[PDB]
Amino acid sequence: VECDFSPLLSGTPPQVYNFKRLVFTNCNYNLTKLLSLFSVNDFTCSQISPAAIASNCYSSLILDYFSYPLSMKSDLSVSSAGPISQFNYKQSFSNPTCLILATVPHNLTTITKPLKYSYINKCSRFLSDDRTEVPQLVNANQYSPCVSIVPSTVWEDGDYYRKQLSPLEGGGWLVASGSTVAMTEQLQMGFGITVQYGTDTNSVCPKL
Amino acid sequence: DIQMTQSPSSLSASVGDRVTITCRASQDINNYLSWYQQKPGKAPKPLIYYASSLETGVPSRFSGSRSGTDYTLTISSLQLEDFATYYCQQYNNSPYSFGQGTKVEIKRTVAAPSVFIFPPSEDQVKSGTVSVVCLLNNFYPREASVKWKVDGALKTGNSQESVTEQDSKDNTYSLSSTLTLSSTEYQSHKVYACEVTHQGLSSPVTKSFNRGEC
Amino acid sequence: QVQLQESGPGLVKPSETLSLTCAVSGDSISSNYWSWIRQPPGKGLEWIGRFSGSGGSTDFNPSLKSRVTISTDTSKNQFSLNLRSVTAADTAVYYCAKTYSGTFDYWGQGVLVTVSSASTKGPSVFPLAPSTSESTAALGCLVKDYFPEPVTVSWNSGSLTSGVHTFPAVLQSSGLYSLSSVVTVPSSSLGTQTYVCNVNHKPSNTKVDKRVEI
Repeated sequence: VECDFSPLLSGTPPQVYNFKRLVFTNCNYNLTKLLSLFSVNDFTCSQISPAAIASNCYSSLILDYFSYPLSMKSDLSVSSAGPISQFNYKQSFSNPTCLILATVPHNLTTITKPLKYSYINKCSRFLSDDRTEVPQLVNANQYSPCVSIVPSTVWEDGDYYRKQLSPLEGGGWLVASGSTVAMTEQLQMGFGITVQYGTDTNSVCPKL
Repeated sequence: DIQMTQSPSSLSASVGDRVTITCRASQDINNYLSWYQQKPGKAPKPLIYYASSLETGVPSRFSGSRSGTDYTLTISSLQLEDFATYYCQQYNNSPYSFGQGTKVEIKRTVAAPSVFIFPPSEDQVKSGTVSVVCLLNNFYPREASVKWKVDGALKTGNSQESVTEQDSKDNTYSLSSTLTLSSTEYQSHKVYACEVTHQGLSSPVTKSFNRGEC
Repeated sequence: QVQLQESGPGLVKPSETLSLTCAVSGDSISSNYWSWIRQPPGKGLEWIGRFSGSGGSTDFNPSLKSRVTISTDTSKNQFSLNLRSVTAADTAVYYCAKTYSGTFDYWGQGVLVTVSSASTKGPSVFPLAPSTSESTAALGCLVKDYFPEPVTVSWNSGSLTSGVHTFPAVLQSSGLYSLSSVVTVPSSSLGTQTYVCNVNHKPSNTKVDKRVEI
C-alpha cells in the first residue's frame, strides 16, 4: 500500500540521457522519508493549485532519477540552451513539475558510484545524402532519439557513435556525440518529478 | 558483474509455430540488450538491438519486448530458415555477459532407435586396445540411456558417447557409445551387451555378441 | 561493406603464447570501437575485451584481464590479440567484431585455436562389421587415434550418401581424437555389393581405403 522507492536505493543509477523512471499508482508515498536519505542541495518546482506535492492526491506520480553533477546545475532549467535541456532531459512545461538535486551520503553505501558523468552534447539524424543534418531535439518527458546507439555510459569525451538506419525507417544515419565530466567524491544525482491527473482514480495520496 | 539467465535452453517446434525466448538479467540493464542468431559453424548474426529495435534486413517475424526485467524474443511465424541457436547479450555495464543460448530444433514424431552393436575387428585385437561400438540410429528425441553389461554385470567409466545433429530428411539423431578396454581384458569375458532405454521403447533393448563366436 | 578476416595458427602449444590478428576491410579502425569475443566449441559466448583505434584506451573482462593484451595498427588497418599462459580451457573460436554501444554490428568468420601437447599423427582405420541380419544391416569404420582435427570420411568414393552418419570426434584422455562413421544399407545387397570407406587426414597426409567385410 506504500509506494516503493527501493529501485533507487540499490545498484548504480543511470546517466541523464538514459534515466530510470518510476511511476507510482495505487500507493501512498512519504517524500520526507526519501529526502532524508539524501543530502538535498538545490531544487526547484513549478505550478500548483490543488495545491501541494506531498499533501495532495493524484492519478499518478512520475519520478525520474539519474546521476548528475552539481557543476552543471544551471543546465537543468527550461530557459537554458544547453545540451541537457536540448538533447537529454526536458520536463513538462504544462503540468506541475519539480526538480531536485542531491548528493548520495557517505552512510548510503548500497548505491555504488559510476565511473564518471555522461551526457549527450548533440543528437542529429542525417538523411540519405549524408549531408543534410536534422537535429533530433528531445521532447518533454521523452528520451533522446539517439539513445538506441549510445552506450549506457560515454566511454571517452569527444566520442562519436553512428548507425545506419533501415530503408523502412527512412534510411540515412543517426549520429550522436558524447561528453564526459569527471566524477565527484560523493555521488550527485538529479530527481525529476511530475504529477498527472485523471477523473477515475486518485489513489496516489500522501501517507498519513 | 551482471549475468544473464536465458530460458528455455532448448525447445522443439515446427514451421508455422510461434516461439518465445526469454532472457532475465541479474540487475536492471535499462533496455541495453541485444539478440543474436547463430547458425552452426558461423558467426552470430545480429537481429535486435536495444531490446526491441530491429536490425536492418531482418524479417518482421522477429520482435523484441520487455516486461519487468524479462526480455523476450518472439518469432511470430517460425520457418525453416530460423532453426538455429539464439543468444541474448547485455551491454549496460562491463563485463558484457552473454546468454547461454536457446536451440530451436525441428520437432519430429517420436521414433525408437535402431540398435546395432559392432564387435572389434580382429586386426585391432593384436593392437592392445579394443573398442566395442554400439550404435543408436535414427531416433527422437535426443535423450537416451546406454549401459554396458560385460559378461553379465555393469562396467562403468570407459564409455565415450558422440551424438550427431538433426537429420535433414527425417529430423532424427544418432549416437554411438564406444567402450575402450585393454586387449587382455577383452579376452577375459565372453558376452558383451549394449542395453539402451529410449522413450520410444517399451522396455530396454539389448544387443549382445559372444566373443570369438563367428 | 565493412568486412573482417581472422588470421591465426589454429594450433598453439600448451605452455606458450597465442597471437591472433584481425584484418578489417572496408572501414577504418581509427573510428568506432572494436572488440574480441571467444566461444568454446559447444558452449556460449565469452566477451574478451573492447578497445578503440580512435581514442583509444581499452576495457577488458576481469576473468582474462591478467592474461590479455592488445596491439593496434593504423597503416595495415588491423589489430591483434595477445593471450599468454594459455590453458587447455582456452580452446575456443575467437571472433573480432565492430561496435558502437556494446552490441556487435559486424562479425568476422571465427578462427579456431586448439591447445594440446601433441604433434600431427595419422589415424588407424578399422572396419565395423556385423553376424545377424534382418531386412536392414549397418556397418561402419572406426577412426581411432588421430591428431589434429579435422578428418573427412567418404563411402564408396561418394557414390553412397543416403543413410551415412559420420559422428563427431571424441578427444580422448590420450590427447588424440577418435570417431566412427556408420552407414545403413539393405541386407539384400551385402552379398553382391561392396562397401569401402575413404579416409583423408591432411595434417598427416593419411589416405586410407578400408573394406568392410562380413
